[PDB]
Amino acid sequence: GEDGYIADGDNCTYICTFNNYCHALCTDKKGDSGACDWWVPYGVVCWCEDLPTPVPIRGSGKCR
Repeated sequence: GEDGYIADGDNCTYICTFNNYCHALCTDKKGDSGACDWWVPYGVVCWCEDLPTPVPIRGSGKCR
């Protein structure tokens, strides 16, 4: 559905190093695929492709 940096119910991204890890994380959440983005405004975090709406993605503001 939507592409973006997968996050938890508290507007927080997932830290990573290898693409394999994020792909698993993204796919487990029903995404098409995932990769680890090393240079993001939040650090090294997981990016997902075609992630459904039931699953949140980083939005504007703080992570609490």
